[PDB]
Amino acid sequence: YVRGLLDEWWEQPASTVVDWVTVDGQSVAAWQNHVKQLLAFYDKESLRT
Amino acid sequence: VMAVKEEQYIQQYKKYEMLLNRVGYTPKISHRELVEMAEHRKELDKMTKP
Amino acid sequence: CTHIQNLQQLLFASSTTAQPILTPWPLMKELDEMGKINSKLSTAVEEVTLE
Repeated sequence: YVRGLLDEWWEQPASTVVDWVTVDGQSVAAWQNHVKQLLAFYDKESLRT
Repeated sequence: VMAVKEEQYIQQYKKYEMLLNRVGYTPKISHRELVEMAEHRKELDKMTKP
Repeated sequence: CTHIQNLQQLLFASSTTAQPILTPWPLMKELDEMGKINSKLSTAVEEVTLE
């Protein structure tokens, strides 16, 4: 099982789950626009007036 | 100092090897369809370019 | 006599390193999971934690 030659030595076995906190921004990239619709659009509408 | 960090990997065993290792056959994308999702269409250049 | 002549070759070659290394020699080959993994757990409190 060649792919197991590195998994154990990560302590936390997954290579990117320890990175998931840093990778979380990339996952929210779909929901980043929702942040734009959440407060920034609310901010935009108020200042549009 | 190990002990405060020895309390994670012990229960991390029952977290990874039951789920991820399964998902190659249930996902038709893994080796069945995504291997040609684009290749159904996006490799039209094999004949649309000529 | 048969012993004293062999102290430097059979005893000292072992008694120096048996209990630290050769006695736990089967445990020595899993110290590579100590200095690199489980002693790194004591450092995993920061090194992967800060990340």
